[PDB]
Amino acid sequence: AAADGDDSLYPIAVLIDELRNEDVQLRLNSIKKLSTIALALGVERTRSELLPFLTDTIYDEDEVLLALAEQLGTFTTLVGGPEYVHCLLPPLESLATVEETVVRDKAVESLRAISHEHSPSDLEAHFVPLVKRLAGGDWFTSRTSACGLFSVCYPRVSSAVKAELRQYFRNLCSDDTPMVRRAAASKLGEFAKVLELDNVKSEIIPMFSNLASDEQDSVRLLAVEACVNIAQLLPQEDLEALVMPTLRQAAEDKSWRVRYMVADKFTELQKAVGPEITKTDLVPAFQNLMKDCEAEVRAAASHKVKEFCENLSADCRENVIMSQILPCIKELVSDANQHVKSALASVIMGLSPILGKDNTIEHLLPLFLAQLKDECPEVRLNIISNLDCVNEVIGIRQLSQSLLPAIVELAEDAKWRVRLAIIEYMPLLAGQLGVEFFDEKLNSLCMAWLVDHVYAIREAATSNLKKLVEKFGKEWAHATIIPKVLAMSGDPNYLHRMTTLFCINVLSEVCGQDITTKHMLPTVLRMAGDPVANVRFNVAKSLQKIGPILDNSTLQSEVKPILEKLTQDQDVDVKYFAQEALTVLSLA
Repeated sequence: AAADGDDSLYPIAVLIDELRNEDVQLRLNSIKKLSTIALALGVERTRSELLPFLTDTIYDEDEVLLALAEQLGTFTTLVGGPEYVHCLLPPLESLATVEETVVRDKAVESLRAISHEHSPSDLEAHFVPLVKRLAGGDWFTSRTSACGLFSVCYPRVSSAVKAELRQYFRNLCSDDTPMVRRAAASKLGEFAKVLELDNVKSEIIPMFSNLASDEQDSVRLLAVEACVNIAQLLPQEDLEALVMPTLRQAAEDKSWRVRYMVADKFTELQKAVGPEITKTDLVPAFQNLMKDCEAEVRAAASHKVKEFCENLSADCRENVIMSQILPCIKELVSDANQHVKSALASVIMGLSPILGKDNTIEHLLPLFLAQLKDECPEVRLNIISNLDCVNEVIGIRQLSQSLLPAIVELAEDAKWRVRLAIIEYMPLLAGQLGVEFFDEKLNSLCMAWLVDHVYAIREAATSNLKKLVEKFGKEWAHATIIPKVLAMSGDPNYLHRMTTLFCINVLSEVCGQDITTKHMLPTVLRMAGDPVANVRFNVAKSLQKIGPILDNSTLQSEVKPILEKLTQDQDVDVKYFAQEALTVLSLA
């Protein structure tokens, strides 16, 4: 490095320059190239001149520091390799004390990364001292950052040093500052994972317990997670004595936020504790949560209903469900809160395959219908979106026999907001239950909307009919829809006869020239004789709409004559639309 007199610290100068710029987004790119500087500079000078500089001089914005923190996590080689990794601790230590939590986290991430580059000897000589300094810092941000450095260095150090570490983590757990206690509780699980079991059962448990009885709600709530972690590390035999007491204390905590957490992690708690305990403690506890005084907790528990039942031992399963859970589920269907009912409706039918066909029909269908008829759009939408499970269990015929009547009723609601929602369910119904579901009744419903007085409804029905034909095919249309369409041309109810015309207007667009000409046109032409003037002018409008799909020779010999006689009608509107059709079809 002697051959650098004219260099000395040239690259530093280059670096210093760009960092003197005013354009942040550009100074950022500089830090990203930091390595180039390190290269141009030797590893000996990078250590001695670049680092100290990056450790105290830098002042910049938070976005830059972040980039710097990230950079230092990939500088081991660029500084001399494993032999000199600790040289990075100082600048990283500085970044883990900044005010912007996001920057502190990157530094911590980088510190965890290079720790693996330290020889067990360097951990004790350099890494631990750093952890001790941070844990004892005057500024709380330093102590919060320390919490995340314990798990990476504990494994490789001496037994004597491990004992020192356990003690330092204990002190953090009982720090005066809530923010620090919260950070410790959040790392308690991952720290326990690298401890030997003896120390978990003797030291972790009491730290766990103390945090779970903390005076700060925000601290106690974080203990539930630690509870799942600690239970996963212990054998079944130790749970009752080392964990259950605290878990029970959490389930009955005065703060609903703590209880919320228990419900939010009930399935993991279930798996972690095993079926025996699940039966004795969790089953009763679950009933309480479903009946909590706070709706937030009741909603959290509702979401877990199917998963909880699904994981009960096949030994007691159906028994406790029928006798213990079902009754509670019945009451939740009538809960006064919408979030509660929504959460339930998104999972409740997943129970069908667990209860079997007979029970589903017997006990679930009634609840199924109640929710499907709810005032809350979210509730009924969740029911509609999960028909698969029930369908596989009971037949499509049994399901339709139960579902169809309710759909009918909703399809003709007095509120257009509702009628519209039902039209929106059609694609979900077709996609889930298939062609076998669209029977006579269902199809009539889809057609009747075309005569609704609200534009949005007619427009939606139109799209739906076309999508349906596009999915099931024109042959399905020819065999299942047209027959009915034609039958209504007879009906004495004029709205029905009008439905024939509107349907034809839509089907002509997707059934093709052949079916339209052979099975739709004849009916339209015959209706030109209808006694109701209302029907007659729509016949003209309909001929104008489907005419372009027809053969020119058909237009001239069959459409034209009919349109011409309609121009000789006594009704003012009939004569008007007849002549317009003639003009628009160039039969003028």
